[PDB]
Amino acid sequence: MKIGVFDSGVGGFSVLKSLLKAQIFDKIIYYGDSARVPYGTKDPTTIKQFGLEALDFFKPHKIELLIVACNTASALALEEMQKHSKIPIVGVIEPSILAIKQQVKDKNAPILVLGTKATIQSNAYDNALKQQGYLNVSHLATSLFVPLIEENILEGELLETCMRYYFTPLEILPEVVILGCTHFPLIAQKIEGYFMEHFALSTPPLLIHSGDAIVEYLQQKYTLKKNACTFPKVEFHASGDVVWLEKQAKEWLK
Amino acid sequence: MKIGVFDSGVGGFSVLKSLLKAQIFDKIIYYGDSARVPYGTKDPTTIKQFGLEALDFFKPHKIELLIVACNTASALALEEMQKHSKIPIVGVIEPSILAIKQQVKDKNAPILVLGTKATIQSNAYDNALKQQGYLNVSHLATSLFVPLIEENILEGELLETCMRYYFTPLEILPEVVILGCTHFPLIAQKIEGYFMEHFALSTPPLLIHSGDAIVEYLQQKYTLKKNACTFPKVEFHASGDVVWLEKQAKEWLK
Ligand SMILES: N[C@H](CCC(=O)O)C(=O)O
Ligand SMILES: N[C@H](CCC(=O)O)C(=O)O
Repeated sequence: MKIGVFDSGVGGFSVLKSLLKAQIFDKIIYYGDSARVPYGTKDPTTIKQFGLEALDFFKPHKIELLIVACNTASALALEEMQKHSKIPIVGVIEPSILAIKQQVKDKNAPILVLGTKATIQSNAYDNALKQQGYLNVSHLATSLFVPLIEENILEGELLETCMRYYFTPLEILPEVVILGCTHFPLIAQKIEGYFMEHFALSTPPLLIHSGDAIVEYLQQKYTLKKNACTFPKVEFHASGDVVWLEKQAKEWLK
Repeated sequence: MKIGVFDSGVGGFSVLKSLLKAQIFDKIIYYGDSARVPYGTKDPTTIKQFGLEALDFFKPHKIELLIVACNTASALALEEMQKHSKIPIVGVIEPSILAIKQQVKDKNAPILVLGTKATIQSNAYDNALKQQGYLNVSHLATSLFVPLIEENILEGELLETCMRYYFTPLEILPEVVILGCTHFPLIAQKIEGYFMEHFALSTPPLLIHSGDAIVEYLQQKYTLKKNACTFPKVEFHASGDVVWLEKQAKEWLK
């Protein structure tokens, strides 16, 4: 299939990375809305409209499946996009719920959901987890991780202080942490290192990566063999400067 | 007299606050492009197009003067906006140069410009300063101040760590710090405090507030009577959820 990948900006490169490593698709058209990014600090009406405009972008490109790599667009706009599309649209929330069902059999394990403000206020993850019977779920909007990560603050005292800022109030020590944002895989080890240090743990909590979860969902749903497509055609498109977005792709994808 | 104030979002309330305090205008139409904020991390082509589109927003409003409160749009889009406009457009860069001309007679005084990445990259402040003979000029993009301030992080260790991140390499004590971004007034005293601590001063550098500069500039250019309009009509418009933007106004204007 010819696939589209939509994100608000460059964050979706963490999903594209998972897709590319799996070698499942031969043609991928990436579109990042880099003129208007971030979505996570904005309101549901604005985001829903952005999702619908992403469909208009892809319509002339005759894609067969659209991945919404953005957890924020997945949380707020996916249902409206799906109603307006004749092709399947797969977001990054449900695949992570499926991944949890498969990897977390104890329905009382403390799960911590991390995302943008918009993602967390939508309760998309809370509702879906409760529907599957999970009972011990906390959510946390770690808004400032996004701009720190885009400024390449992936280590150091600034990142640690920002983690302290958001994590210190936590009541429950999570056993599972959902990276419900495109950006957060880039600090996954730091988040693991946080909870091991400040809680004297031997093993980190289990982290759920949205890109890895959607690869697995897509392999199951569409019966897609891995390592089948070694030299895919990948095209990059952007609402802001595409050269800027391609330079970021080089960094995020290598 | 009926004016417009244009900003990427809510940062422009720092300028509106200055305008209201002066009580010189009767009718103010504020427009924040809150669907697309920020501008500071984006590219010149995009920002220029955002500026031209702002002119379209104000057409039905019959304004007689447009203030570009945004330092980023001022640095990148002002000239094109002015070329396409039948009304005067006033940005926040030139009024701050005038404030320096008037307050800083020693042309060798060291000046530090703070702003978004786009503002600093444009060199608009350095070029304007050179035009008046100020050649001892340094500049620093302090990108993360914008999202910190929008998250209401105006004090405490997270802000101090962020200031340390940007300021620790500074070796030249500035005599003047230009707050070349709508948001930076909300942490002005913290910036003053930092320099006093870091350079061991008994008195901080002089800070140039963009909003106060443009008010003074406008008072001189149009010979407006301060404290004339005590009960102005103020309208808020936004590309995102205007209720969200008005709520922020309440906080910023208090
Ligand atoms: N792509 C977004 C993060 C950046 C944004 O806020 O737009 C997400 O996955 O939530
Ligand atoms: N209003 C912008 C700050 C926020 C943004 O980057 O849009 C400025 O004055 O530079």
